[PDB]
Amino acid sequence: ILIGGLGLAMLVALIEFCYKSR
Amino acid sequence: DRGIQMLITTVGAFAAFSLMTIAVGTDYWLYSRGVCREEVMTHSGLWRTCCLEGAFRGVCKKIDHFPDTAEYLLRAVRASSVFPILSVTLLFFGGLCVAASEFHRSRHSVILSAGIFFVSAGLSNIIGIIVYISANAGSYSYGWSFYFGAFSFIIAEIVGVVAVHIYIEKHQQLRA
Amino acid sequence: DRGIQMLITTVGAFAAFSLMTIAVGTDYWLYSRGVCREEVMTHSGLWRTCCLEGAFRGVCKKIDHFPDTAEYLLRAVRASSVFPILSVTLLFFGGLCVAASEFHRSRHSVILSAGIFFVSAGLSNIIGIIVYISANAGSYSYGWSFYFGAFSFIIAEIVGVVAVHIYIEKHQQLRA
Amino acid sequence: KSKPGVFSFLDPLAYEIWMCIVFAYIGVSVVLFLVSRFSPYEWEFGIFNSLWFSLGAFMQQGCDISPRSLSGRIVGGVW
Ligand SMILES: CCCCCCCC/C=C\CCCCCCCC(=O)OC[C@H](O)CO
Ligand SMILES: CCCCCCCCCCCCCCCC(=O)O
Repeated sequence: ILIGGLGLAMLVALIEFCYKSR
Repeated sequence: DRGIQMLITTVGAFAAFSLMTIAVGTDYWLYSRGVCREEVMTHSGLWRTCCLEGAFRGVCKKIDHFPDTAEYLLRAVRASSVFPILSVTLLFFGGLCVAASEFHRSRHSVILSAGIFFVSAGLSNIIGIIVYISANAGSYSYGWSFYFGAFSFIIAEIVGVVAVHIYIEKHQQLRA
Repeated sequence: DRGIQMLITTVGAFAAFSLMTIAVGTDYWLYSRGVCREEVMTHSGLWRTCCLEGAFRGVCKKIDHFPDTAEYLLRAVRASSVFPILSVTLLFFGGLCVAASEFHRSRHSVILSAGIFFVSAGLSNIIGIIVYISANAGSYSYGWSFYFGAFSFIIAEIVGVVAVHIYIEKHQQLRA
Repeated sequence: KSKPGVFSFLDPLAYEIWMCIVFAYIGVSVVLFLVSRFSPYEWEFGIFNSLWFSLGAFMQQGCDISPRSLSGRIVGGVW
């Protein structure tokens, strides 16, 4: 669950970054 | 420290990749009692198990991973060793990005990509180790191949941090 | 209150050193039932054990500190009383720095180093106590020599704090 | 006598759990740093502060700083 959450966190960070970019 | 940062990044990328590749290749993960055919002391890697004392000393055999759906998935994942291999793949791509970053100085994100690859490699590595340990125990000791994997993890994470620092410094210097 | 601070520092340094030296010398660390050579009430210290009653009363024998790496190292460290002695040494050097301060007011770091010596003395003292107690474990009571060591620790730490205050206030006052 | 043993306080958990805790600690600290920084909207969670946050979270000693983003909060919550 820990490593899953770290993966998920990175994914959400990418999504939010792309959203704030455009 | 810019030149030194890039030197650390490149050396570290190569070191992490080399250590992880050797670890995945070599066969000194585990020291335990078994048979490569009474059972003698042996050493196992991810694939081969080999006796290191007796008549059949130096003999090797493919591990029978498959001699409970969760147990089946663990056995599958540990048989393919998808996670150590994925760690090697991502270290390779990170190293390639670090090499490329030297060319395309216009596009910063290249080095950031390197960073992310290395960090991700570290995570896959840790999953690997857990899966490996979880599957095995389901006496003994760990060989130098195991510790190569562990040191690969540490170096990968350090190089990821340094890479992201490089990108941060680029986007900070640009604002100034 | 610099005069009073220096008074406290000097008196305290002397007190800590005296208490610790007496403690390391005297032989009332532990009241147990051993033998000075039937078992009777004794009173051991860091080096000698003595009988507290009966015929052989007043007779003391060198402690056979000796009769597993960890057990060996603990027995070694406890046999030589490294840490109580090191705390005595450091208290001595701290006292030297405190004395030297007045005869050389030019340099500031003297009293700072006094403080640091005292702090380090306290830490060695703690290690000592732990090693002693742990090595004994491998009915009873603690004598006044033990408590002398303990009070030495407390006073040493107080004097260290006061010394560092003196240095801080000197640099604060002179700088601004 | 079973002499306790200097590092016997580690005995409740296997050696592999302790080693994996250390690795997880590093991975968490690095991911918290990464998801907190490369977001160029903001750029207090540098690497050293990330390590301190994670250490204090594991020891249940709390923190000077908490993550404010969604990504930092996911990482923090699973840790
Ligand atoms: C604003 C708040 C932001 C929130 C940040 C998110 C992090 C949540 C943290 C921890 C809970 C995760 C642990 C629970 C994992 C669920 C999986 C599980 O328990 O699986 C059992 C399985 O179903 C067998 O039957
Ligand atoms: C989040 C950091 C927490 C601190 C955790 C302490 C780590 C302990 C040392 C790890 C190495 C292995 C120790 C076990 C050895 C053994 O008893 O066999």
